[PDB]
Amino acid sequence: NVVCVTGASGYIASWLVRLLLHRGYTVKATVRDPNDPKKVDHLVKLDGAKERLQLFKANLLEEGAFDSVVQGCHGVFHTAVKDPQAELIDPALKGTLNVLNSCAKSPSLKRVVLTSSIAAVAYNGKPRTPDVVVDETWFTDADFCAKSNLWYVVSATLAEEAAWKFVKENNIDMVTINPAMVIGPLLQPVLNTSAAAILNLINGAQTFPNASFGWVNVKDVANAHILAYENASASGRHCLVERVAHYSEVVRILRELYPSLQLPEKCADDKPYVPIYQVSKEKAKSLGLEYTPLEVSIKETVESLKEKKFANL
Repeated sequence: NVVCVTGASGYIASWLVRLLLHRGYTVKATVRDPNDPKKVDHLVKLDGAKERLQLFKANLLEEGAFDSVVQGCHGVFHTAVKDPQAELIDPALKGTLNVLNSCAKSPSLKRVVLTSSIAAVAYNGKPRTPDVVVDETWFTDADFCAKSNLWYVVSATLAEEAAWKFVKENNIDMVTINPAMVIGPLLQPVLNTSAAAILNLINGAQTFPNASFGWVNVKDVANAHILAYENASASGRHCLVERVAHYSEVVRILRELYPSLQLPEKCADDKPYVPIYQVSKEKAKSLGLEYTPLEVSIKETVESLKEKKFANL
């Protein structure tokens, strides 16, 4: 009943902590500084945290920093620029392996749930159009993406590759959750890139980007982590994308939800819209997960943005 959640202050991690606590788990959560109230208050306030949330100090870039915290845990949820190598790739790989090394020496460990990204699966060079169905058999081609300076994609891909290689050689049971853009309600007055993209659309923007991304609800993502951990038969990677939508469609939905809200009518450019495509939901559904529709996620995001004082409509 004891599990560890790294980088507990994160958006996805905070929701995972909330849901784990509600299920009765004892959660050992790590943050860079547990003595900083402004960054742990949203966690301590969660229902059940007072009795079952145990905070520990740990930094991903510090070797062996997670050795003791993972001990005694049956499950470990690892959810935690100029030069892309030293400032992005290197730290991402080091952190992942640092945590995994600690897991390799924990006798009580049963399974590791690693938070990855759709970035590690969709970019292999194949076109992504309306009738194409991307699934877990797709693996991003790092070298290919590097030629386009898609360093965040490269980093996420190399990180997951390294993770799988390590757990196979160290006999560790690991599953990964691979979400796209994550939106939904906020637990604290801080925004992730995804929520920020939505905010930009509703606070006076003259245009919307010519871009199509996969979108998913943070609650669905957190639940997927829990289900992938509890279900013994779960394995491999899990695409967490409710649907892919162009910003024009996101804006259309916003107009439907808020008929009097001023919204951008012009696309950033005059080129054809980046096409949308499909992403398999099969694996996540096989665990019993139900997907929250895009219109609901957008609604929850906007309402939270207002509640947290980011938007005044």
